[PDB]
Amino acid sequence: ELFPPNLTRRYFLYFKPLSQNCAAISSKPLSVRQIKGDFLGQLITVRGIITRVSDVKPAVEVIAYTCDQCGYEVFQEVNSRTFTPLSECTSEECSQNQTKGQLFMSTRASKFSAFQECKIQELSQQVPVGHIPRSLNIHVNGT
Amino acid sequence: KRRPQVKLTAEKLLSDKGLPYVLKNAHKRIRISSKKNSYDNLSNIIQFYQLWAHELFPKAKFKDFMKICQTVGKTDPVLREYRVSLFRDEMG
DNA sequence: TTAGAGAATTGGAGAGTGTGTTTTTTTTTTTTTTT
DNA sequence: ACACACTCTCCAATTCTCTAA
Ligand SMILES: [Zn+2]
Repeated sequence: ELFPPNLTRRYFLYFKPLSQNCAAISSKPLSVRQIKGDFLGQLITVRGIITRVSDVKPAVEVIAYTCDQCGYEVFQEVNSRTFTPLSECTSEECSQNQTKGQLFMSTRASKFSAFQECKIQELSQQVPVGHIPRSLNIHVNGT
Repeated sequence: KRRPQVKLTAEKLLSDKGLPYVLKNAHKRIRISSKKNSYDNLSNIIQFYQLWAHELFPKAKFKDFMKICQTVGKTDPVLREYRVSLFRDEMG
């Protein structure tokens, strides 16, 4: 494909859990102790108090580059927390013209999304005797 | 084997993309004026030849394009046949 | 005078190898037990 | 194992030289 489809998705998408009055686990709140390792991958609901909130900063999704000699553009998609930027124009036409041109990054055609990180903690009146309260890290993107 | 090297060659020049384009367009491209300086008009002549050289064969520096052209221009008989054909057309 | 056949010199493609990385105050705001 | 620094090697691109038409 010419470019990754993520580059032109102008929208965000989210799921809203089942109404408990129609009801399933996503409708039934869990305290931060009940979130065992069994739940990894699932959609759940959590009840608690927020302890701290970060301020908004951008995160990359698709990065855009320009090749100087052959005047051609290439894209890279980022999922992990870190990445290596590109540094060689591997395009077949550029290669067959033996044109070992240099790649440079561009903001004006890259795609970002808003990011924020928070932390949630269990209610003090639900802590069992002699224990210290536990907490979870929450991530938030889009609108 | 390693990948063979890519070069300028008379086949590119004799292609329709090549030298016929210059003869098809040069009369319309360049324009001198007494109304502008020597340096002005002199600079103007090189524009078209530079852009054409890039479009033909982007490997190398402009000077290297000219000096490369000298070798094949003096040696290849088919290219020389084409050139005497031009000057015969004017003898026509 | 052109050109084509053979020899010598050089460039860098690219393949290979070894390597490094995780990890006693001194000054100032606040709670607590001690005279 | 994953980017780097450095070493080694082979192969063909190039220019130079000699010969004859
Ligand atoms: Zn390129």
